Amino acid sequence: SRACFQVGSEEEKRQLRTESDGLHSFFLEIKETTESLRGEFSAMKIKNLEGFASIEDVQQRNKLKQDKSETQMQEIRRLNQYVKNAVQDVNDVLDLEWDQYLEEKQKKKGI
Amino acid sequence: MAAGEHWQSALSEHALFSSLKERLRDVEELREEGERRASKDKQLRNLLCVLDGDLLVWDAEECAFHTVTLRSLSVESTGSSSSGEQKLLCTNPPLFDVNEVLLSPTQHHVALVGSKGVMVLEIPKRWGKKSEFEGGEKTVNCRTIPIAERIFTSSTSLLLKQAIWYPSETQEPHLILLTSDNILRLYNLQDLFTPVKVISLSSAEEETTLPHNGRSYKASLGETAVACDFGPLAVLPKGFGQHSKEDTVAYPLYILYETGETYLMYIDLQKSNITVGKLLGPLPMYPAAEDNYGYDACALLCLPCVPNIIVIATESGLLYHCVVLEGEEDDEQTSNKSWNSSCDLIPSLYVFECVELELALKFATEEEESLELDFACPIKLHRDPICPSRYHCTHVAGVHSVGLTWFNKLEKFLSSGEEDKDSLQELAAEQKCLVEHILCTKPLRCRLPSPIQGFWIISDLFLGTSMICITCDFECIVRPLLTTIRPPSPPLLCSQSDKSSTEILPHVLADVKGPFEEHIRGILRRNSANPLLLNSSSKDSSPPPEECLQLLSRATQVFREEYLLKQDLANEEIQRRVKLLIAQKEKQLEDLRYCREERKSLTETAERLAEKFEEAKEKQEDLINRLKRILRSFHTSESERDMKKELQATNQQLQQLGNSINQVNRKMSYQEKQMEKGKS
Amino acid sequence: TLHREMEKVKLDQKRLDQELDFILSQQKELEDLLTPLEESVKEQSGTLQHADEEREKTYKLAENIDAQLKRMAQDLKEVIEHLNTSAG
Repeated sequence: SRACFQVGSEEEKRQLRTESDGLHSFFLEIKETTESLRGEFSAMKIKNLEGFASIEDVQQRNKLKQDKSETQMQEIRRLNQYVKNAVQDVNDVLDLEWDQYLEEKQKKKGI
Repeated sequence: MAAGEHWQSALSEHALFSSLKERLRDVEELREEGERRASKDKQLRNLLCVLDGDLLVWDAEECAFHTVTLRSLSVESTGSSSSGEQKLLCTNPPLFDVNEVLLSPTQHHVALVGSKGVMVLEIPKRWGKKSEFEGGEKTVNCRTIPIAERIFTSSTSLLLKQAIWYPSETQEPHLILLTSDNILRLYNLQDLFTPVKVISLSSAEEETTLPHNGRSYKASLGETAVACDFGPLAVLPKGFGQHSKEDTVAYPLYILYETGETYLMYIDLQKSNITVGKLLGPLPMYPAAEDNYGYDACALLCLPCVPNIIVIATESGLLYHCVVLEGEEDDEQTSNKSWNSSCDLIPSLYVFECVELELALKFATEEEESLELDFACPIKLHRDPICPSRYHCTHVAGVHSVGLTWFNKLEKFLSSGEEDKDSLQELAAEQKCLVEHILCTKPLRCRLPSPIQGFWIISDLFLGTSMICITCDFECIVRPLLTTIRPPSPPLLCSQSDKSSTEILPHVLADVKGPFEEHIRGILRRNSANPLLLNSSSKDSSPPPEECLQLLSRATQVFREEYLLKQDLANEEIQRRVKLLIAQKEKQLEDLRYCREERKSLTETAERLAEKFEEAKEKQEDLINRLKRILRSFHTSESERDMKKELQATNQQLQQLGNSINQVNRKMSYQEKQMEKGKS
Repeated sequence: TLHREMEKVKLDQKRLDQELDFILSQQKELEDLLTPLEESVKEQSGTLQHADEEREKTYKLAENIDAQLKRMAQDLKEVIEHLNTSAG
């Protein structure tokens, strides 16, 4: 009967589980927010270095003036045409897969 | 759980048993002193049965059954200690002393069995609000039918040794009579004078060509068949019938001789084939014993096990547990000479275990030489309807229960293919049956036993599982039985059967062969118990001193070792587990506090880092805006204006194309989700 | 397990705070270098600016369009790779 093995109040076991699950959720939120902020810091660092390189190139050009864009535009036009064609080629494949699925669905309803 | 115990106490105190005790005293008072001494050799009997939750008790003086509805005793009815007793009167009473009552498989007939005759009582119809006999009439006349009466009246030396019902629930009830002439006689309740089948148990290998009046020379030589019992319905071995493609099924009847010799016979009442009813054996017993397993065999029980397990009981209290083995076809290399071209595959008996019952309580006397008065008595075996590997033994001095603890391992081994050496090693690991002395009616040597007059096991969903015993002094003893040979341990509060924790138990605990619970169960395993002691109510002396002190010493030792010491060990283990769980809970609460503080600190550091990042971004935007102003102040061709228009037009085309690609991707992911829903 | 993951996130957060402090220091150094250059260009103009400013705006727009076209070309490649893997 004198051996009472009261292993806590089933209440303390439920509370510990709820607190553990709450701490786990909070650690996931801290992880997500820290990962997001790390992304923003990395993007801002890149933008600052590109900003410094742009200032340095302008300063170097100004120094040389006191002592290209067409090729880049052709490359941008080429890349845009490539993206348009690749989107069309994927759309044409999806249209063919869609037509085949419609035919098979008609064949399965015609028995 | 609490509603189950009320009817057992109410039955033990029932007015019926007080009334039977009063009549027994009135009859004992009328008997002369010489008849009182012969009447004190009270024989073992079985004068009770249970039908649909009514207890039927045979009264030999009234030639009637008293019926007690056990389910009505469970209802705390504030009103009259007589609501539910009925009396079933024999229309023609037995002319012989009834020693046994047998309920038919169809539950419509009761055989009243004595050494000088058999009579069958037809059970009356149940009707009315309570499902009582003949609608609740206090006294019901029951039709009685004498079986084979002329044979017992004409043959005064003939004794009925045993009667058994043919084990069919679907056929008309047939009664098999084993008599002291070594003849089995099968009777149908439609023809009471002519046996349906007569089977001589004498080996018919004396073909001397004279038809008439062969006395069984075996019965005259002292070889008498003492007991028989049916095994479950079995397919006949290949060879028991030339050329039928149909698996013929028959009941195996095992037949025990006083010599321990066991025979087998297949009985089917529907088919009179020459092979169905041939006596087979004696069945060879293995291993060979020096005493051939004794010469005082008194009872046989087939357990409804696969393979069949036969229990053979001796008057000395030995119980042999025999596994029935199928006969082998002799592999073709020891053809040395049997000229009998009928290979009947004779099954063998493997004696797996032998057990001695404590028929009388053994006292340690310091005189190892005071004549073991071998307290021999006939044992009656009773199948347990709830546990097929358990049975009960009743004898003049008490009741035992025997549970075959190796049965489930034998079943596992025989279900394992020929390559499982581990299952054979697990079966060969010494495991004794469990014997429990439940009731002792001869607790002291100076006391006469109180013989068991009736024994039954209730298996009912409402009443639960309970043993009923009635003694020769009409003491009703009711005991709850477990549904298993070993009670399942109550689940530990820590046995969460979470089938979702593949928690890698650290390999250091894998070397403890078995869960710690099996080890503790091993320590708490009992080999003996103190029986319930019946104080036989022979008013006229207090019992005696040395033998009394030895009996008390033995009983106290069993209580110390099997109860107190095991309870103390279990309490220490529970307390150790509770202390460990408290310390583990405290550590987990501290870790949870630490993790909450670390989460708070990490949150505050993330907030401070986010503030610094926004300040750094604002300063960078200000620097960019200052750079844009300086660049504008420094700035303040027709081909560059046209290239700027063309670049702005291509950027608008790229934004349109990016929107079209995003629209195509959304249509593809919608089609993929529709194709996944079309393949379920 | 959660405690071990939280300690990794704290180490990564401490590294991010150090990289932010470093970027803020570099932004300040760049602002301190740009301020006198912006002043010197303004003083010289006080002794073509619109054409240079329009040219700078045009080049920044062209760079932004090229960066968008490269991203769109990558996104189209990923959509094609996802479609080819889903048609496996």
